[PDB]
Amino acid sequence: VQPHVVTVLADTAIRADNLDEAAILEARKNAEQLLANQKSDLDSAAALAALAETAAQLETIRKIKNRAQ
Amino acid sequence: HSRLLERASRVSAEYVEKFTNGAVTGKTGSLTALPIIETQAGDVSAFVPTNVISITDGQIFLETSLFNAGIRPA
Repeated sequence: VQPHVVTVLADTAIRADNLDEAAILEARKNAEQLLANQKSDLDSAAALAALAETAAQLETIRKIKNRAQ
Repeated sequence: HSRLLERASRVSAEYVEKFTNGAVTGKTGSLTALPIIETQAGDVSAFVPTNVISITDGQIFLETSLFNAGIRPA
């Protein structure tokens, strides 16, 4: 506190009223956890799956490059 | 190829008994074949390998990439 400014440094501050604000902090917890879950749901599915499928079977094509059969 | 590979078979005791006029009554004969084909760059869609694969009762594919990597037999 200073004569013209009050600064409150809080570890965890929520704007709601009652003492039961864990019941409203849980909403943010659940939302952020769901986002972090769906992210890893997209990292594997999109990136690591397709980018190995593309590199899987290239060699079978390059060896028959010059064949006249 | 067909009239060559089709001779490899197993015959019943009645056939061998008839063939030897009663000398070998008890047993049954057989003949097993292991034809060998070579393919060009793993191209099993060529003419002769396609014909031969259709006749036999199976196959055993040997791979070059597996052979170099140490897996012997391949």
